[PDB]
Amino acid sequence: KIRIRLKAYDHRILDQSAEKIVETAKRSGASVSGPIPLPTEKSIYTVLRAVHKYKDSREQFEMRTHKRLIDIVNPTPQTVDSLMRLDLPSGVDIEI
Amino acid sequence: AKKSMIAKQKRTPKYAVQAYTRCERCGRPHSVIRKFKLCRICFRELAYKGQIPGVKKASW
Amino acid sequence: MPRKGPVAKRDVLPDPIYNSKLVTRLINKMMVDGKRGKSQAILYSAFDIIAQETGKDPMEVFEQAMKNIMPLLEVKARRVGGANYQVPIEVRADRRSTLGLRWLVNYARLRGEKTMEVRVAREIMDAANNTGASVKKREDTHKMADANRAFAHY
Amino acid sequence: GQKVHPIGMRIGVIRDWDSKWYAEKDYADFLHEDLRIRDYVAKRLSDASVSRVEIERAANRVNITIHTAKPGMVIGKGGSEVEALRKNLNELTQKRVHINIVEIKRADLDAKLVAENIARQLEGRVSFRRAQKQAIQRTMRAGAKGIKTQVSGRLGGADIARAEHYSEGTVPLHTLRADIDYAWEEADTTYGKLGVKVWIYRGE
Amino acid sequence: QYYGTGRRKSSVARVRLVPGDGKIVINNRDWEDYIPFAALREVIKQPLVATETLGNYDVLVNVHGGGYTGQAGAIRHGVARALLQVAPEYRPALKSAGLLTRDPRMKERKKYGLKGARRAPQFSKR
Amino acid sequence: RSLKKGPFVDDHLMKKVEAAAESEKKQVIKTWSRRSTIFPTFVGQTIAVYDGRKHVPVYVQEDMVGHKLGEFAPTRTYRGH
Amino acid sequence: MLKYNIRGENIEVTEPIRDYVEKKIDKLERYFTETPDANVHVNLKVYSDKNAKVEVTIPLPNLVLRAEETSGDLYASIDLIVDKLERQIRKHKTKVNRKFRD
RNA sequence: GCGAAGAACCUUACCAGGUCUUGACAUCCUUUGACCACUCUGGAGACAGAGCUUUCCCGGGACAAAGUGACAGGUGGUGCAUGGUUGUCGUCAGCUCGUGUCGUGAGAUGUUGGGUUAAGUCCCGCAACGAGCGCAACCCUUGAUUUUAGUUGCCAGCAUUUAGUUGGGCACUCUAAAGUGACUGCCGGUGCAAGCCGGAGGAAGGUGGGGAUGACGUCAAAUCAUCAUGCCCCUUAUGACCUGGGCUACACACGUGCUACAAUGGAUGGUACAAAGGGUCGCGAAGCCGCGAGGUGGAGCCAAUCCCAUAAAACCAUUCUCAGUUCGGAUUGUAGGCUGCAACUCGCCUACAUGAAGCCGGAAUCGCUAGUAAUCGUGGAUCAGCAUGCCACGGUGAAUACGU
Ligand SMILES: [Mg+2]
Ligand SMILES: [Mg+2]
Ligand SMILES: [Mg+2]
Ligand SMILES: [Mg+2]
Ligand SMILES: [Mg+2]
Ligand SMILES: [Mg+2]
Ligand SMILES: [Mg+2]
Ligand SMILES: [Mg+2]
Ligand SMILES: [Mg+2]
Ligand SMILES: [Mg+2]
Ligand SMILES: [Mg+2]
Ligand SMILES: [Mg+2]
Ligand SMILES: [Mg+2]
Ligand SMILES: [Mg+2]
Ligand SMILES: [Mg+2]
Ligand SMILES: [Mg+2]
Ligand SMILES: [Mg+2]
Ligand SMILES: [Mg+2]
Ligand SMILES: [Mg+2]
Ligand SMILES: [Mg+2]
Ligand SMILES: [Mg+2]
Ligand SMILES: [Mg+2]
Ligand SMILES: [Mg+2]
Ligand SMILES: [Mg+2]
Ligand SMILES: [Mg+2]
Ligand SMILES: [Mg+2]
Ligand SMILES: [Zn+2]
Repeated sequence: KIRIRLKAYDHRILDQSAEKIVETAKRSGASVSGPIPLPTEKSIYTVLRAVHKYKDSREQFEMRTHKRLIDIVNPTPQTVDSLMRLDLPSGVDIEI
Repeated sequence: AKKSMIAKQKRTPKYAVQAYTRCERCGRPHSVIRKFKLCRICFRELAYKGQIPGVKKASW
Repeated sequence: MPRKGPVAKRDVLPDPIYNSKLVTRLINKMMVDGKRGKSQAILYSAFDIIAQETGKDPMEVFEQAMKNIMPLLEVKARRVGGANYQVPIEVRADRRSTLGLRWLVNYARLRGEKTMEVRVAREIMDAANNTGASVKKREDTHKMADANRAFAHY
Repeated sequence: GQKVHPIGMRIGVIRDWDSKWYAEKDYADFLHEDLRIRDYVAKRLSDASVSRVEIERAANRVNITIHTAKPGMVIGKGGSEVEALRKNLNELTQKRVHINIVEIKRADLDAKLVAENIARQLEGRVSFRRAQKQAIQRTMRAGAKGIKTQVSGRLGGADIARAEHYSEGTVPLHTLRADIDYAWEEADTTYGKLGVKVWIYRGE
Repeated sequence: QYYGTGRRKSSVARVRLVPGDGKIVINNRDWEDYIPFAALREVIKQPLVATETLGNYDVLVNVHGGGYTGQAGAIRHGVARALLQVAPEYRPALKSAGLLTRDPRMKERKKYGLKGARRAPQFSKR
Repeated sequence: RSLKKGPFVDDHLMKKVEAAAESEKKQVIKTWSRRSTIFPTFVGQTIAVYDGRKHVPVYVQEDMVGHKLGEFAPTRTYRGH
Repeated sequence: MLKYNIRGENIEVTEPIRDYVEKKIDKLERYFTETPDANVHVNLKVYSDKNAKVEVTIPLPNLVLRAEETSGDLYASIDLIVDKLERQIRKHKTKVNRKFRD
């Protein structure tokens, strides 16, 4: 009855950190569904390349954000403590 | 005439409509993005340096 | 100076009802701004007038209308030293059909009646009877080309 | 012809951007805090040959690591200069700041450190031709497969500016699996302003 | 059974095939309405006309996405992939008309400095 | 204010003429607010309105009610070519 | 009928200068017997070491006339920029006529 | 339709008037340590005169009160003094070096000659043998497919619901991580070899489609106004504050766009089909009101969940009947809405009425090779409000390429 939301700019941290939760959660809360790859949200920022003139020459940048989902059916008394103890590094945001 | 202008923008104005946005590093008024609060020039020069998280050059 | 020469050609799909290639190539010729429904519909209904006015065969009469306006000769001008000479030359098999539909529709717009529906249907009637503007222009091409028969191959 | 920034071309492809933190609705608030942190570090540690600084932010805690070629001034016998950082950063960060210091092995392979050592000689009235050549032959012993450097500006006191570059090795800019470092630095002279550009094709 | 999910442009068409009379069902709606053009109607039966099975099977279609012509193309690919599952003996017949191929044409991307995919702003000499 | 919540009248301009009803066109009013709609109370008064570099006097009529002060103080100085 | 347009930068486009440019480039009409009306782009600029520059573009239909000169004073450049322009009109016109006459 | 990804005040760099001189912005001086904010009066405001309070915390401090200095401040000049950044030839296939050799020498060779290629890409020959920057590949995206995963996504087979609704299941699509796949790989002919032509397999065949990627250099190309900076210049002002005006002028000339000159059309009624994005001092539904722009209302949503958000051309019926018109909408009078302290100079939208030029455009000239041109809608940045501009998304969807 517990859901986990994970977002990150780089999925390498995300996928590795997501796996850490899955192994730890099943230790106590064995009822754990697999991670769900929610759609990624992207944004573009086109910018004039020069300083003064030349509007025809531009440059484009992007920002792709990846999201995951962890679901638990039957929790355990230590499952919340296990989730609390597992502190993911920076670059990934968790949300219970 | 820019040090006076930056200081003027910092303090609260008479009415909420006089307020506007200015680039934090350099201080040019035109073409500022309020996601980063940088102008189009400081945004490019500093994104190359790998200091804006998430931002990368876009091929597609 | 550049370019490798021969290139591939587009395909044509067999339309229903009036299964033909000229009909499908005629629909796309008089279509504007990619509105297939507008251009296709006026052709299908136009064949009704062909049947009601002079009912022989909608598939036919249209046929010899094409084989009466397609040119046999052609002129491809070239510039020689001092003066430009209009060189007569034959017409290829593919451009034989292309120059027919274009001449049919250019002068179907200039006919001068209420609707394009009537104008296109009437024009092929005149061509099927060796009359009209479309037939007239082909004779101009033949008269000019055969007038310069001298330096045809030379 | 204008060249793309060699570092910027490789962000997220083979390397990783320096400041690595995630936040929403606090992006511009956090981002300009980092620009303030870097400005102070580059001020006090001007002579410590500091090259790479990254920000590691997690739940109101700021973690920063300093990559130094010569950490002896930054930490060591004194054992009290590094703690002044956390005392001189709490006023503007207002957050519990922890700082880490990391040795840089083979400091000649880092394009940042090579840049100012070339630069510092230019205002020492050293000829531009000698300064670049000395650095090129120093880095080749370190294990790099390529180096080319230029110095541009009012060159040697000349009225008309021009650029001069020296190369030996392999510096493929267009290759994306290259791992090429980059640095640009200012040489403050009494005849004008000079800039040095250095890029090194590292080993792996 | 006989799932032949096929695609065209931005359209995806999942088709399940069953033997029957020949009725075509699209989103619980008669196929005379969803496809108005008879010209667009013939192309639906091309996989069913190369092999003589037109009056033998019923198609249940749950298409979603793309323009009205887009579903017409995607449903032609839908039946052919499902029909090929019915019997592999039809592969040389359908391959001759190029019906197994999924068309690779997609609308391009706009480019900066251009008014579309390839349109260029008017050039003035002086 | 071009809405139901209007009209808009400048305070310091409105108050000055209000106490000038005793004068009854005996004093010129020197004001800068051009964004004030002309009220019925203003009728018969003469006001000097700043046109960007100086003050230009205008005598208020009945027909001028509902308009702005600046409408009768042209700014750009055009004299043909 | 020629229509002029002088882009005076780092200099003032005085009326005597305008008349000098207009009358000197106006004699080109004798050559090209029908000059279709077109816009002339003229640029003037002076350095710190007393050098004058003139650039002229006269986009006739098939004739793209250009010439750019650097000399001591402003008037010498304008008088010396006719020679570069007159050559191109004589070059282009006599190239067309004599070649098609083998 | 260039800096400007938003000029009503601010922006603003200009003008008129009204003001200040260690100053609007930082350091070091010295006494208190909070300093203010607010109300009233004169106020166009800046600012002038009074009262309430200024509670610092821990001898430290940052700011503030007070006058002084060192000093500050210039969007003032020079882009022919410069750093950095960018355009252009041009994504054109070239530009050089090490050692050797030839020549008195500048120079030459390699890089030429015969084939081939998109390509100094490759093969053979050769007084040359090799290398570097360029080309190609490595990167992203689209097109086919396997495993992992079923939520906020999907509904095969089901029972129920006004409605995939609810119960139920990942069957299929779907989303995203890891892999397979295209590499002249194979076959036939041709050639000596590079290679070339055709064919099979495949979703895809000859660098598949499209991007990112721009060599030595040329134009003393552009930018001292994004930032930095040598020299020169100003400093009771070329620095600083406020209100108002202007950057929106107008006999005219040029460039770039939007709308039209109608019947493949206008008007009226019904109805179907998307992709890509935004939303917390934010999006804003149902309901009610108004002809309308809009008003009240507050649901749900920190979002594969809710909102923006009914896609338009297209399709189906009636009418108009070739006219300056039931085409076209400029222009103008009146009455309104919305943002904002404020819409006169100078904003956008709505209702009624007025109804202009225009019936395909001279000389000349521009773009485009396939999901392209053409045409129709949609979204986002800047943004209180304001785009016919810019940057992206999808729907329908051509003609032609003999040839140099
Ligand atoms: Mg604003
Ligand atoms: Mg141009
Ligand atoms: Mg002369
Ligand atoms: Mg443009
Ligand atoms: Mg002002
Ligand atoms: Mg007080
Ligand atoms: Mg007071
Ligand atoms: Mg220059
Ligand atoms: Mg190429
Ligand atoms: Mg040579
Ligand atoms: Mg060769
Ligand atoms: Mg090839
Ligand atoms: Mg090569
Ligand atoms: Mg072979
Ligand atoms: Mg093949
Ligand atoms: Mg390449
Ligand atoms: Mg110049
Ligand atoms: Mg200039
Ligand atoms: Mg300066
Ligand atoms: Mg302007
Ligand atoms: Mg109308
Ligand atoms: Mg108004
Ligand atoms: Mg009306
Ligand atoms: Mg008329
Ligand atoms: Mg007419
Ligand atoms: Mg807006
Ligand atoms: Zn900036």
